[PDB]
Amino acid sequence: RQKLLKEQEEKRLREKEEQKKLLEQRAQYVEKTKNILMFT
Amino acid sequence: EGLIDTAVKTAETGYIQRRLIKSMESVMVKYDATVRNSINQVVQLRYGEDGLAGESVEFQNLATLKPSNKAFEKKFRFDYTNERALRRTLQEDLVKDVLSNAHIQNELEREFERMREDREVLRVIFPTGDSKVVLPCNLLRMIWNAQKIFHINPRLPSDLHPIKVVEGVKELSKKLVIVNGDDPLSRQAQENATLLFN
Amino acid sequence: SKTYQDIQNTIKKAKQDVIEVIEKAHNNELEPTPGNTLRQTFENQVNRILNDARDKTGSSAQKSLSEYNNFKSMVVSGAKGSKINISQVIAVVGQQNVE
Amino acid sequence: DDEEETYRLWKIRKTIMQLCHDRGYLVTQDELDQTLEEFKAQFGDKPSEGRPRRTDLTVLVAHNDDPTDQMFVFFPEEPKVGIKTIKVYCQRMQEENITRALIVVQQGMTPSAKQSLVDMAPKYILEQFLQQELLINITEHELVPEHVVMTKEEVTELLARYKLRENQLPRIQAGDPVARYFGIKRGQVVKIIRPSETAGRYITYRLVQ
Amino acid sequence: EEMASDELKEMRKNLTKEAIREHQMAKTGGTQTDLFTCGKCKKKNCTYTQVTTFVVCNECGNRWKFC
Amino acid sequence: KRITTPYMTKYERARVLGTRALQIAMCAPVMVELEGETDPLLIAMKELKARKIPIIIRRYLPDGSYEDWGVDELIISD
Amino acid sequence: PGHINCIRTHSTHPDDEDSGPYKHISPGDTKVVVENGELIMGILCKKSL
Amino acid sequence: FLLGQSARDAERAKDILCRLEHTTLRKVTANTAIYYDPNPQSTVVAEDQEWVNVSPWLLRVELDRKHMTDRKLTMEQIAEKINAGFGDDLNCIFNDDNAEKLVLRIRIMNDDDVFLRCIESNMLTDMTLQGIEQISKVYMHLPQTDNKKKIIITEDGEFKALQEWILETDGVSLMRVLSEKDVDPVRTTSNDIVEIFTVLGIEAVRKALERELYHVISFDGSYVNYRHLALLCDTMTCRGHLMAITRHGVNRQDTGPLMKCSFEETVDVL
Repeated sequence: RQKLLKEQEEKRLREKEEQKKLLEQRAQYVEKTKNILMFT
Repeated sequence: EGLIDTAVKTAETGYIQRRLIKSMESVMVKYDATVRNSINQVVQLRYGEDGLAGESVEFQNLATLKPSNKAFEKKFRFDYTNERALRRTLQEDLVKDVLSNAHIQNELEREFERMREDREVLRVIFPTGDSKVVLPCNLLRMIWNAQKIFHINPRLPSDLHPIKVVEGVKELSKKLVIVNGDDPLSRQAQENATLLFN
Repeated sequence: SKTYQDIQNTIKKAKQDVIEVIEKAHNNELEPTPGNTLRQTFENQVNRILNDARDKTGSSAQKSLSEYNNFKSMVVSGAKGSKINISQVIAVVGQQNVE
Repeated sequence: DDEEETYRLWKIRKTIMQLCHDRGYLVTQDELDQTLEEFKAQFGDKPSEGRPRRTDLTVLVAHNDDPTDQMFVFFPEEPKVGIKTIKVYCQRMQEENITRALIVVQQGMTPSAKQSLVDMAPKYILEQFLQQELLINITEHELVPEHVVMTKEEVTELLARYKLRENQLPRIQAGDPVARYFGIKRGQVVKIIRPSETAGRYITYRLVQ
Repeated sequence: EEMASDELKEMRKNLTKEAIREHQMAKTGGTQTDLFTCGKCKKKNCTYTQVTTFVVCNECGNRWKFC
Repeated sequence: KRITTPYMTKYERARVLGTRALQIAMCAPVMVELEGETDPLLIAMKELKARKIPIIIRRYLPDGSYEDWGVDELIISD
Repeated sequence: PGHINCIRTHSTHPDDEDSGPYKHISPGDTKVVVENGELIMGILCKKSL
Repeated sequence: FLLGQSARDAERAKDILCRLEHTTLRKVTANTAIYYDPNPQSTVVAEDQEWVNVSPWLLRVELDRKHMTDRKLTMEQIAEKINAGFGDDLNCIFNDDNAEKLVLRIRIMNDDDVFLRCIESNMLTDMTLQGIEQISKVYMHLPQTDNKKKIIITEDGEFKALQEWILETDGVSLMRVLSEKDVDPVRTTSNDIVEIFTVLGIEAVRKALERELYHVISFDGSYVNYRHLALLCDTMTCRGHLMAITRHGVNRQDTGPLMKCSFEETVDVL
């Protein structure tokens, strides 16, 4: 049962990694939309 | 009409065969266990993608393909809770071991997990559920011969601990080698080539 | 001598059916089967009727044989022959298609 | 047409995003599989002399491990793209340190344009794709197996393992649609993984040449 | 088509149905039976054709022959 | 550091039997007691069974290298 | 020769026999069964030889 | 292979088939008569369609109804196409979809007699009202064998093959077909080798060649071990390009003069 629990929390860690990737991609999109705008 | 068709076929098939033979007359399996042509250009890293002669191969069926999830569970899991079933199949000096010991239970669980993984691989590799497949050794016939030789008498409790089977299967998977070498690439190729048979 | 009666009856039935098909085609009742023209569907129906008749006749001939028969022994042993051969020899040859 | 044109643009964009992700450039999981409703709501869904006009939906994406490397995706309006358009594109690209790009041409560019494109090759890599060739993502097709662009280190490792000269490996011309999709160029090996019916899985290699 | 009268609409619907039916392809003939079990789908429905008895799966569509 | 298969291919076995038979027929010393037979091919087969053929096969690899195996070293298929 | 073991079906083997009873004892003497290289049931035909 | 809901119901598959089948004026037209009607309102023929809408000659290209319904077209799109293809040089006065006769009126505004003959001929021969080229006609056949039935793993586990509508064409376009919506872009093969080499890629051509070869070798019930088929496919697809087994494909390889002369072109290669 404890091993199941630690697997579950490891999956939670992977979910948090997904969160951080999403936030980084958004934080670079905020800058990139400027280049997209000035292009036209 | 039949005679005319026969004559034209006798005239055309010869030319077709001649061209086919002349287009691959130098391809051969070098001692490096690879198929190449006169220019030493590699055409296949292993003959037939497996490296096995076409003579010693027989049709067989994949038991773990196209089952029903429930039937697959109740045909390859080796439930270790029903001590009555265990007493019927294994002997008394083994039922207690497979019950008390937890290492055996974990090993069997891992075996079943690997079986499920192989089932998934087979389903993603052989779509349309075609059990009929070609392989070197006819395991069913081998087992039948073993039964008929050693007089197994499949009614009495046998003396074959499951751990013996697991370890033997692993050792045999190690013994059967196609891509010799301990390199990581070598081992990857070995597993890939001798995947389906495993 | 009874299988002959069966075969004759079946052949007469097939002849009558093909004649009826021809009558319908002549009077413009046979509608074009999908994917084919009127002539094509007419030919297909006639061919299917004849093949069904031949198969029925052959099946009757086969079921009318005796274990001591030699054609059947050779066919079942598979040494040389086939059921269609016995059907042609006894029941009926069939359609002579070309091209 | 209006609705059909919008659908074609959306499909082209989805294919391009999938292509960049396959190559390795980092992209949103959202835009990777965005539906068409949000596309309409984003641009305006009036391509016929309206907001969703070409050259405005271009996207710039940086590589995963190398944030300094990017690649443009242009959409020139000229059905028969000339040399002046690509010239101005390259001139405007020269401001940034970008080197790679991707041109989406309505119809086949004039032969005079390909000469310039190849001419600027060593300094600025740019390739072309017909929208008719982008409306579908081939790499998903059942026949097309899974490709993997290999790195030079592992290519050398493979050659040294089998004691085989790279000239002896199979060939695959750069014109191959899969080759152009992955952006591989001459002198570079591609791994191929096929489901083998007699061996489960079979991995082979092909050197571009 | 929406503004067409009732009779015209009925005629158009009949023509469309006839065209759709005609575009189809005739199904392969055979003697359907459940005495043969298809090994590709496990179903019993199937059709046989004697000429060697070829068997075609009904639902799964397994193709085989018996000599 | 030999990577060639440790079994004797049928081709190699056939050629070795033939060459040893020719050598015996050319009045060469045998490497096994003769039970009363005269056919050089039979004597060669007996020597192969007894693993006493004084021959070593040189398998060439595609690259150019080669490996020297002794008949009495690798396993005989038949 | 030897101790061979194999199973085959005769040409005139009714399909609706395995499902029903008499699976292991066929009235029509079909279902070739060979154990220890000894014919036990069935009639040999091209399917088996 | 249809992808959307059309895979189940034929009603929504007939339109897909129509849009993938090449249709032209010759296919939808019944009669075509040119008249030198001096005044447009004069209307030598008795038709009350020009006065409402409002060169001394015109084309009355009457269209068939059964064919037009079968392909499910409209005079609005037909007129738009006919005007745009020849530019703003004619004036097609289409007719409402209520009259019994599906008449039209093509007139030219700005040798001139034969100009109409030439234009009518070249449009009737080929106009591409709805569809693509190459594809002449398309069948619509349900699958009877597993080789074409859809297969989906059910949650229970069984495969449970599904029967879905599938189209069978008579041409080779592939590229323009896969782009069409409601068309599975993952299972729509082509049955052609050279076409796949220009669409999918060399590996895809190898796979398609293998499948075609296996089909044509197992059609008669014979069986050939897969090793040989694989070897032939690899040998035919080793140099990237599809080397023909003919003298024009094997002699191009840098095998050797002594090897080429054996097959063919003995004096030439030497």
